[PDB]
Amino acid sequence: SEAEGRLREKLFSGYDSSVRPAREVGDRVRVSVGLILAQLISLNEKDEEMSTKVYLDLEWTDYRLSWDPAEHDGIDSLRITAESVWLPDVVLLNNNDGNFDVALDIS
Amino acid sequence: LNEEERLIRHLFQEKGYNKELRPVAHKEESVDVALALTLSNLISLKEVEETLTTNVWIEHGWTDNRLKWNAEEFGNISVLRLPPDMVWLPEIVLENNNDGSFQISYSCNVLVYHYGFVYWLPPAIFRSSCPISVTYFPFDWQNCSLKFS
Amino acid sequence: DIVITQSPSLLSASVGDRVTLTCKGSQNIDNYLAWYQQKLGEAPKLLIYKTNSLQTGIPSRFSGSGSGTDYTLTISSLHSEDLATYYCYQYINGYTFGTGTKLELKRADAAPTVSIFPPSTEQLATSVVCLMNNFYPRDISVKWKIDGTERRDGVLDSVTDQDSKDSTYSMSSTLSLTKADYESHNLYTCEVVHKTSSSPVVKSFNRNE
Amino acid sequence: IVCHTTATSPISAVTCPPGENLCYRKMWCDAFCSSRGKVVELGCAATCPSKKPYEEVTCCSTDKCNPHPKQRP
Amino acid sequence: EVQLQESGPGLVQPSETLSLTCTVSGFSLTSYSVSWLRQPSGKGPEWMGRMWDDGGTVYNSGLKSRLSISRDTSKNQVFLKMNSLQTDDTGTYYCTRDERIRAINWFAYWGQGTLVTVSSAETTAPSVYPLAPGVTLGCLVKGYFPEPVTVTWNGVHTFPAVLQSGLYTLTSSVVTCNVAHPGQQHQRWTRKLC
Amino acid sequence: SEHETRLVAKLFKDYSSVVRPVEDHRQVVEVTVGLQLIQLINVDEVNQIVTTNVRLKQQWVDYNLKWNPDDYGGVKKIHIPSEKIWRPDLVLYNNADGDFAIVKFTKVLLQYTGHITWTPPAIFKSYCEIIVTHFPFDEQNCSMKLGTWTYDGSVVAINPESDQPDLSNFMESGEWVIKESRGWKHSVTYSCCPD
Ligand SMILES: *[C@@H]1O[C@H](CO)[C@@H](O[C@@H]2O[C@H](CO)[C@@H](O[C@@H]3O[C@H](CO[C@H]4O[C@H](CO[C@H]5O[C@H](CO)[C@@H](O)[C@H](O)[C@@H]5O)[C@@H](O)[C@H](O[C@H]5O[C@H](CO)[C@@H](O)[C@H](O)[C@@H]5O)[C@@H]4O)[C@@H](O)[C@H](O[C@H]4O[C@H](CO)[C@@H](O)[C@H](O)[C@@H]4O)[C@@H]3O)[C@H](O)[C@H]2NC(C)=O)[C@H](O)[C@H]1NC(C)=O
Ligand SMILES: *[C@@H]1O[C@H](CO)[C@@H](O)[C@H](O)[C@H]1NC(C)=O
Repeated sequence: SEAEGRLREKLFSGYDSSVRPAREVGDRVRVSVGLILAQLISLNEKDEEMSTKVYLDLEWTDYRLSWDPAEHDGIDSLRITAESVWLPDVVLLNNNDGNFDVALDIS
Repeated sequence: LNEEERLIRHLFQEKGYNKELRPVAHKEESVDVALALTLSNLISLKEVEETLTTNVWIEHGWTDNRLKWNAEEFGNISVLRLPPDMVWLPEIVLENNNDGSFQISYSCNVLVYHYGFVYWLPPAIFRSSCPISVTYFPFDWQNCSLKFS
Repeated sequence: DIVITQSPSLLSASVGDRVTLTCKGSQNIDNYLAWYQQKLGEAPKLLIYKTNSLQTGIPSRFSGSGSGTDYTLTISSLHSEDLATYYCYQYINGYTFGTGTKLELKRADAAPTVSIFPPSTEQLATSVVCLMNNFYPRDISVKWKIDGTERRDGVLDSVTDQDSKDSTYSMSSTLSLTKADYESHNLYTCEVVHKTSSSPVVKSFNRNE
Repeated sequence: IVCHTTATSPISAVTCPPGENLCYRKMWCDAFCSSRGKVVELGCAATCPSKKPYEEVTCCSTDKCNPHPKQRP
Repeated sequence: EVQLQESGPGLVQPSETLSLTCTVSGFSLTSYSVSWLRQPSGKGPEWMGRMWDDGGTVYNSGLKSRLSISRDTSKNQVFLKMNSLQTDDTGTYYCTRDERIRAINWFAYWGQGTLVTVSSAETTAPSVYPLAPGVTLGCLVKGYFPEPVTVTWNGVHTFPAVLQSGLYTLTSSVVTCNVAHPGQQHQRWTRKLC
Repeated sequence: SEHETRLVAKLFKDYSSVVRPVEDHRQVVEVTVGLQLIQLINVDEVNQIVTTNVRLKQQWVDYNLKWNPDDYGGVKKIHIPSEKIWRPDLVLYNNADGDFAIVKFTKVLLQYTGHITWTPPAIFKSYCEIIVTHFPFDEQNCSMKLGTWTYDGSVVAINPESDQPDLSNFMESGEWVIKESRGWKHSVTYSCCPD
């Protein structure tokens, strides 16, 4: 998949994943948060703790990750490992066990 | 001179292998991945926690045309064993796990064959959710499942 | 360190002969043995390393073989340019070099031109010299006898290399002794034996010119 | 008689010790039958070996009559 | 292309520091190590030490205290210093370029080698003397130092020099023999006693 | 110290941990394996799981890690991280719910001959067929099956260091007495592949 490799190399040329994608210095990144509940594992009344298996649904826009598909062999979407793009640090604030981040950083 | 080192240099340095790209001619193609599960041990079924613990081996199989080589050119080497970090992997996980261990336990070496077939048999210990039919206990039977995606 | 010995110490061969050299260690050298060629006054030249590998630009005449403790260098067809000294050495556990084997041209037997010169009158006023020219092979020995006993307590000896114009060797030895003892001794004799002869030969002088 | 044996590595043809004459081949599956096929055991015995329900056993008196499945008699 | 030239004082007295220089051509000292070999007269060679490409040094454990090695990459030279010399240090000294395979090293190219002689002796002229049977004829040189010595007659066969007490002697053969010695640019001719 | 730094640099400058450490790929890597039992931590009769603390000594020769001691001041052995070298991938086949392979990557001892000795600690939760008929006077024959996961016997050959496990460091259990121990090497041939 040579054209996909070339597009991917183009996008990340000079990309900094630690920097949020504000275009102007004052711009805000709007992030839509959804939640899909996969399994209510348990509720513990002694520990006042609810255990849930969920899928988050986070959506935003990063202007740095935009391209013209007609210039890149019609590639209309790209799947990228999450560690290499900027991710909002959305965490569960009221977690009880001290675990904030998601269980698996999928692409 | 060792033929395996020359073969690996040919495959990964010279040919410019990129592990982040699927082994397809065009993006529209889909990689056929073949799975089979070998059950090593049914460790336990905790009815109170509704948790099934199983030791299983997840045999993967797919074709990576980028890893083909002519055996006669490389000392008749017919199979090559590589760290899984080097090659593209389909990243198949236990979707209905109960504890958050989506991935395999041991990332064993990948076996690459000269005709491009890639064989992988990682062992894994899984704790899948298995809801319990209490009705006929102690004469009950249970219907657990493992869902891979 | 691993001790290394070579055999034979001298090898006589003729152009075109198959010739082979043996190098033998005291311990397992693990194929980490190399061969280099040396000529008189010339920079030594590496021929073989890792027991099998030709050095670049070396003629394919040379090939090495061996494993464990015993190794060989073989020349497929001896050329005149290949007459030289060959040293094996190992390099896994220290560096140790063999004594070297000298490769020399085979020749027909040549009898030594035995000659002797007396101590001159100047030597009396202040020793005999015994010379064995154009002999072959170099396997020879010489000694001094006088008054029915061994003589020349100060003697010395030397042998030349193969003279290319004749391929023969030449030897020279000194009947070195004290001038007072030379005057006291009534006579002295130089005698020598070799494969370059069928019988011993000797020459002598008395206590005067 | 001479039979193939799996006691040596690799399989080789060996004359039976005195008192044993029958060649046999035993094959059964294990966890690696997913790719490697059935396990193979070859040897010689004084009598046709017993068989577990999951073990195939064949017994024959001729020489070399118990080849590996990838080898011809 | 690849060449190494060894140079330095050929005659050195005991107890004073020997110094030798190796001049490298055809390669850069930053990519190839250079090693010094010693061959005592009448013995097989031995390894003394190596100038590594990284600029470090290593020495034979017996010679560790005596030897010092350094280089100048700007002029492709390698230097050797050695103190506390004795007569046993007489021999031929070679600098070599070393090949590598992983951590293993061996010698691939040799220099022409510089002879270093250690003796308490000092320059002297040959005491030329005649020899005659009373055809083969003889000529003698004694007590000259240092070598070489040049000899001519009026089929001439010359024999290698020998050391009687740390100074040289030589015999020659073929009436007058004419001898020259470079230690004092002298020349002389000796006629027979006949 | 400078000698050892130079040695370590020279060895790994162009080393590869992917290829097997043999001169020729048709050779077999001879790995010597020796299990040392430190403590019998637990026997779980209901789950049939035995927890033990062991040292899995492994020895093999790396053809590429030779050096000449006189080149480096007489340095005859060095310690290097095991993550950098090729290693046999021994896996506990009959693991119940523990780690399959070694996870504590201690340093190996590397000698000038290229001989590597690695003794990583591990906790093995081997599955055991517990027999409860004579409880509590029962004898349990629990076993540990160790083999290379991906390398086969034509590529890597493992040999037992000794006929029996090393119990010289064994901490005495307050509940069980080890009456007997023994190690056996099994070779199995499959109908796919005679060789
Ligand atoms: C507790 O439980 C454990 C299991 O969990 C159980 O362990 C068993 O213990 C018994 C003995 O107590 C074992 O039986 C032995 O197995 C040996 C296996 O050897 C293999 O290799 C043989 C060839 O190698 C020879 O040469 C090499 C080098 O030269 C050397 O390393 C080897 O040790 C050996 O000398 C091979 O012959 C052997 O054969 C097996 O497979 C072939 C074909 O596949 C088949 O024909 C055989 O029947 C056999 O299955 C095997 O591949 C074996 O060598 C050994 O042989 C001895 O006995 C036989 C007959 O009894 C004699 O012919 C022979 O001369 C020897 O004396 C013997 O068979 C068994 O394997 C263990 N099993 C396991 C899984 O570990 C404990 O016993 C239990 N303990 C209790 C209850 O107290
Ligand atoms: C590969 O095997 C064939 C025989 O199957 C043999 O002739 C050939 O030489 C082998 N190749 C190498 C490189 O050894």
